[PDB]
Amino acid sequence: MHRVMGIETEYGISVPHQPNANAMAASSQVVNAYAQARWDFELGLANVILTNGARLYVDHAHPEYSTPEVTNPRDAVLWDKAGERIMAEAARRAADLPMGWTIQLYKNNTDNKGASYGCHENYLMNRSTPFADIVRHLIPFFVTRQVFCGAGRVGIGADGRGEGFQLSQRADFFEVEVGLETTLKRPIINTRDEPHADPEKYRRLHVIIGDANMSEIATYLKLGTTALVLAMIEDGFLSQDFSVESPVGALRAVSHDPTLRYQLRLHDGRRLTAVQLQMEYLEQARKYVEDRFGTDVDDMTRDVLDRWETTLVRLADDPMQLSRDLDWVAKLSILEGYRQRENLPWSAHKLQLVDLQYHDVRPDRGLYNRLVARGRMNLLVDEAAVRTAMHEPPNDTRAYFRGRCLAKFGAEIAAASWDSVIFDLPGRDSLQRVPTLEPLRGTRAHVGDLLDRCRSATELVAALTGGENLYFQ
Amino acid sequence: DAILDEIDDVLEENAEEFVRSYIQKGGE
Ligand SMILES: Nc1ncnc2c1ncn2[C@@H]1O[C@H](COP(=O)(O)OP(=O)(O)O)[C@@H](O)[C@H]1O
Ligand SMILES: [Mg+2]
Ligand SMILES: [Mg+2]
Ligand SMILES: [Mg+2]
Repeated sequence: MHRVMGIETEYGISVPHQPNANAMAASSQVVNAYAQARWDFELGLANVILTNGARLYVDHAHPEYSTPEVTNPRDAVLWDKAGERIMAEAARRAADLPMGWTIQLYKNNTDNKGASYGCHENYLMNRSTPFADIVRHLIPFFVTRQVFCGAGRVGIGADGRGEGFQLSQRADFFEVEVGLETTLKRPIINTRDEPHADPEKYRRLHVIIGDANMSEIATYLKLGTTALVLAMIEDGFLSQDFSVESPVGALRAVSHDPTLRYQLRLHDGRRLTAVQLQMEYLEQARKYVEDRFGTDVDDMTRDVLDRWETTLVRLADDPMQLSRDLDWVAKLSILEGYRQRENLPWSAHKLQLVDLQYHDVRPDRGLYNRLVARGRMNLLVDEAAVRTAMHEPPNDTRAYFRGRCLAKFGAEIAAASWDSVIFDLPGRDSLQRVPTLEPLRGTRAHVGDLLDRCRSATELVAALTGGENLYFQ
Repeated sequence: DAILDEIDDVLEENAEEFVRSYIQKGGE
């Protein structure tokens, strides 16, 4: 499987019993206590590039981790999980700062009181794909993919005043079909197009509707199935009309029915549950891959299709058999256990606590992490590779050059961003901006041996000068 | 079951205070 992608996650942040604290200061402590060089923008909040090519920064009063660019959903899972470990370690380091704050971080999307914060997916696409096709084929997919992407939420309505359990944290915060907003009146399809790459070639699709997931299976499916649907849209393969009546209303109705029986009303007259509509996308994805590649499918594409179908089949049969794979099911299984054991109504405060603490990044206190520790969750990657991904970049995108430069020549890196690395060489009047405009250049295959040989940043900039249209574009 | 005892071991103290105090700034 091959599509440039990345994940940004804004973390919930709590600093109890510290009247001096505010969210901006706490978020800064997290970013600053972990680490490197500063962000090249080409009020400046704390903002750092890590040696794995990721961005760690304060955004909207939350600490945010944005993965390096990766090429496939398994790598998306791996470097996104490295982000969780980085957050947990950052908070631990922040506790040793002079202020001494105990900072709690949550990989979730809401405080259940009316505030929401974002987990964004980014996908590189052909600029030539017409946006009206992107919108009309992705809205029904995004309305329904929460049946396996949802992280679960206790409380109904943006303000949480309705009693009950729902599939997704984000659904109640979405209000329109298409638009620019990310913090209010949120659109199912966000239209911002900032590829940090050649805008004549590329669109960057900025997806904001998904819940942050703990489960590696859920994140894998979220990114992998979306990438398969994007390939279909780019190629004009989808001839059916999947559009639904009142898609914002349907997003909320789907989330609010965890029995998975609510029926969407399609414009073409069909009436399908969210699981049924997802099965229609999966069947077209299978046909697309068969038509294009035959049995010559790469193993990851086959695995995404197989897991997508197996998940939808089990969801239609009995969703609780997925308690080792999906976040909302794993969470619901704990919630229903307490409801049974203690005769709790859905408004009980203990259920709100389980809903939130499921996403605590601490290995010893977060409930998802406790499930993993007891062997109650299926994993996609192993912990040794996660630890390696905290400090090493992917080999097959420009994040390789970015992260390895910081690791090897960090003292001489003035700044970096997704599309540049800026060197401060000793004796040089000026800064040297090395543009990294192509996401699939600056990889290990392009610069790994060069970086190996160079013993100084001055040697590297000498080797790279006049060679920008070789190494990076 | 056994897993509800593991969860019980780690749940935040002062549950109602914790939930009421978990108030976030809006993000994206
Ligand atoms: N050309 C590209 N295509 C797809 N994803 C990209 C591209 N360039 C960067 N990304 C990814 O997009 C995300 C950008 O994160 P961030 O800097 O937080 O963006 P934003 O401006 O949306 O807050 C990262 O996960 C990064 O890996
Ligand atoms: Mg961001
Ligand atoms: Mg953000
Ligand atoms: Mg974003």
